[PDB]
Amino acid sequence: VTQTMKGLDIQKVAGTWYSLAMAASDISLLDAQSAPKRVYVEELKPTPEGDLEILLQKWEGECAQKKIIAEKTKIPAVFKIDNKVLVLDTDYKKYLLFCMENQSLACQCLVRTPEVDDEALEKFDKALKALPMHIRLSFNPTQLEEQCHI
Amino acid sequence: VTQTMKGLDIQKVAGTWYSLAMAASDISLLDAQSAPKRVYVEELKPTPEGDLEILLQKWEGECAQKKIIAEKTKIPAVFKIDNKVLVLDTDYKKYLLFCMENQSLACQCLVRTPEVDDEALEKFDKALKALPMHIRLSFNPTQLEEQCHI
Ligand SMILES: CCCCCCCCCC(=O)O
Ligand SMILES: CCCCCCCCCC(=O)O
Repeated sequence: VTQTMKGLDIQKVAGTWYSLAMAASDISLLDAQSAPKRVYVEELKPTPEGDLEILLQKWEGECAQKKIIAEKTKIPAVFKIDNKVLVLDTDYKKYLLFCMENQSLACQCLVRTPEVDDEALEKFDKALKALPMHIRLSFNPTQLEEQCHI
Repeated sequence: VTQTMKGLDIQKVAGTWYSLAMAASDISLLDAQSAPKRVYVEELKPTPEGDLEILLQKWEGECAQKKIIAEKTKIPAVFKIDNKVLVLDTDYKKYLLFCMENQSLACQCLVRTPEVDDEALEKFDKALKALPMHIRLSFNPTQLEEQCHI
């Protein structure tokens, strides 16, 4: 994965996000509701010290609320977990594209509102032309308003 | 779905095909190995009377061989089953794009050889820009040579 947000302002990505689309390099990373990289983002909480708290949801027969922290690195756009989180692109107000790397790649197109942003899905597809994705999912506005996008 | 192969020669699509990519309007149509529209095409056998026998595989804990017939209609590119099969495009020698319609849409990019044809995946993505797909899958060359793409 050869794409990062130059000049990322991590502060400016705080608050509410929607997992509108997901892609991964193996079907099994996303295929089931229980699939390991099937995580829904609720909110991004950047610490004062420039780390990133992630509020998400994960189905494990329960939609479970889950709080994790991604530690800063020397590169503004890359963070470590427990496995790396890369930020590709964000306009801060509407969309944010990110990938998680073990290679067992998974990327999402986050958006601010429970709507289908065709502009943001274009960029996300463009950012994935380069990657070896074998499963892509997207969620309708109804499903975006529910726990675990049921 | 507003795209059909004008001037389809059904005879010329006979024989060996690979289900390289799949897309559907709901995740549940493709998400599991047991998902209803998760069918792998083996061979296409057009009858003398212009019908289409489909040899496929479907996982139901067994990869099961399955023989079905799609009856001709007034339109060369549309066939009925038991639910319609539409043929979008084929160059006969390398690729064939088709959709199945109940609307619960599912489409595949079939290819002749167990290889990743980037040209055919482009056309297939172009034919799906128009459709309300929420799950896309693709299979590597190894998986194409196995029962049920395991
Ligand atoms: C910059 C936004 C990153 C979103 C982070 C999602 C990471 C989930 C990790 C996990 O699978 O437990
Ligand atoms: C023209 C090629 C069409 C392929 C047909 C695949 C239909 C499978 C129907 C079913 O789900 O049982």
